[PDB]
Amino acid sequence: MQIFVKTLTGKTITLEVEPSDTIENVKAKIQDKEGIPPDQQRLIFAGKQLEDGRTLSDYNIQKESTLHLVLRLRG
Amino acid sequence: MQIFVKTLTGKTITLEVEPSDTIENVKAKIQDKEGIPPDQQRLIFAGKQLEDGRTLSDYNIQKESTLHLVLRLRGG
Ligand SMILES: [Cl-]
Ligand SMILES: [Co+2]
Ligand SMILES: [Co+2]
Ligand SMILES: [Mg+2]
Repeated sequence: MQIFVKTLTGKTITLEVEPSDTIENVKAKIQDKEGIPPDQQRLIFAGKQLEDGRTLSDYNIQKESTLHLVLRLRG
Repeated sequence: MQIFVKTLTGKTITLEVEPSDTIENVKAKIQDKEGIPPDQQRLIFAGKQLEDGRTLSDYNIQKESTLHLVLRLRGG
């Protein structure tokens, strides 16, 4: 299954995922393509913030869903 | 010879077919009626997926048999 992530540059990347992957698994896949560490990633879907221990299916994230990556700065 | 084709939402299409029609021939008749490419179609009769290359009679599909059309999610 493929999903898309609108990254910090505004470009779009594609991830190979499975329906039960956690948000932290997704974050790991994002750090591989983009070089943003997971602790600094905030993932947003249908306007909503996604939580680490929940799964894609928990949010009914299906194939070709786009997630939006935002920097989490905790200064 | 007539058969019924049922979709996921329970819509029913009727097809005019022949006993020796191939499964490819049936997919082509569904393409004509519904506009779905044959490559996106899976056809099931009595729980069994029908295979390209085989005929209606290979599966004992007779007048008034019902087939279920399952669509390949387009790409993924
Ligand atoms: Cl015919
Ligand atoms: Co007839
Ligand atoms: Co009768
Ligand atoms: Mg896949």
